[PDB]
Amino acid sequence: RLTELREDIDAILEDPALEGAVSGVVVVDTATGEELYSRDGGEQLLPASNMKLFTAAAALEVLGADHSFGTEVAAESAPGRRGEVQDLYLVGRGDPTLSAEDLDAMAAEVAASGVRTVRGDLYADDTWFDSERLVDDWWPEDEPYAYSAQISALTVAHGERFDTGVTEVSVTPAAEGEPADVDLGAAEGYAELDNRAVTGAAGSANTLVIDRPVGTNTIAVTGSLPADAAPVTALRTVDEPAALAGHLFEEALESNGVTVKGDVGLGGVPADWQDAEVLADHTSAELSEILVPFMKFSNNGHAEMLVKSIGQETAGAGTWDAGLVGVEEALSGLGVDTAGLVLNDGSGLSRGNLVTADTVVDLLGQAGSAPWAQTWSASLPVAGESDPFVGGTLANRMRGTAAEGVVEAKTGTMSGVSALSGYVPGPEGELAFSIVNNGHSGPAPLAVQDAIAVRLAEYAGHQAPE
Ligand SMILES: *C(=O)[C@@H](NC(=O)CCCC[C@@H](N)C(=O)O)[C@@H]1N=C(C(=O)O)C(=C)CS1
Ligand SMILES: [Mg+2]
Repeated sequence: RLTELREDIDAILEDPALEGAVSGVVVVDTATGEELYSRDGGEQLLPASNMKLFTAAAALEVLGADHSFGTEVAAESAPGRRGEVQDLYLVGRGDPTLSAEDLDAMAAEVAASGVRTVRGDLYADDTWFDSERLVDDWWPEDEPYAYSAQISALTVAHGERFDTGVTEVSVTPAAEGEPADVDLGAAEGYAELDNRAVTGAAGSANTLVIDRPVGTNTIAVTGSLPADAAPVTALRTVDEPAALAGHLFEEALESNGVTVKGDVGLGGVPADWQDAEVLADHTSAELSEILVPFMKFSNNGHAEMLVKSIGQETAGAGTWDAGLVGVEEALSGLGVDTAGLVLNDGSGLSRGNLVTADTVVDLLGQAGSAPWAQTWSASLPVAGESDPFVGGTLANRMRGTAAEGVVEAKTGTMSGVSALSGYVPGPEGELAFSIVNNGHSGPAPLAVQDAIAVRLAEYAGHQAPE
């Protein structure tokens, strides 16, 4: 029954969508160790977001499924009878899921502890990680978009998916000929606005562009929005995430009765402070939780922030240089042969990352029997699942196929690079697969990937739901 499987994968990979593409395709039975299929299994290829497989596993080895993350507020000593302090410090230690509501709960504490006036300045301290915001080889033109957000120890995360280092922009039409109305979202009062957008007659054509020009903190909107259009929203990144955390904090403080009168900016706790009074603090959910929004939606910031967290754990240094050696070490300690690997970031954004399909599958079986196997597999998207927090980036793929509800896999797509790698649990054995595509001209070969994953589910003894 095994040559039929091979013949079919061989035919599927004949698709014209794979014209001039190197493809790495490996299938292995996790029970026996048997190699069911293998083509260019040792070719070194760009991973895109499949690299999070490696990061996620290392964060569980190094940090533990139990790990949470802290933020706090500090002044030189407690407030007194007048209710005054001098300077104040918001201090972040790598929480990738700090909401504006968390900032507000910490402002209430600062007030509930006797403060009524910050007489000096408010500072945002993100010194737990270094201030290298972007990887060397990320592309400048990409910097406005949430996947390319800058990297800090203190960052405010937006929405239920926890997109870090961004603000939501909204553009609402006026009457034909009047300017459009632009909201900066959270970055209101922080980011500059260059609004050049206009409202066009009803039913005309939407030509709206939302930008942050390279090396500014300006949201520039150009174009027309039709008078009858639905209002448009976009997530855009800001410069210096921690500075916006600070801005949002003084608003929170001001809202909870505390009256900040100095300015706002970056800076670390002075160190000529002996017994800093901590006036408020927050703790995130445990890393097993945080792994869900991270892995289902392929959050890049989470991945980088977990890398610099790993570098603090192994080496006292919140750095890529250090945390990437941390990831490589954790992978080794796990049983994975890392010869094929080049590690240049944790998210997969960087085109200086290299894996082989054999390596992915090694990790898959290694992470299969690890103590944390179930928390690791519960975070991988499941094929065909409607609910965004079960289906993730696979919710709209493979519905009504043998693979629906069954296949757990990580995705990842850029220009010229696409991958799908994960598990196929069945009666005919627990399978492990990795499809890595490099060099194609059209759209990503998502259908070729779905097609193989479905054949594998059929192989493992599955049928389409009807
Ligand atoms: C993972 O692959 C990650 N993707 C990206 O960051 C896309 C890279 C775009 C870069 C430009 N410069 C280009 O070259 O095209 C996340 N992955 C997914 C996913 O489906 O797995 C996303 C939905 C986007 S972010
Ligand atoms: Mg089924």
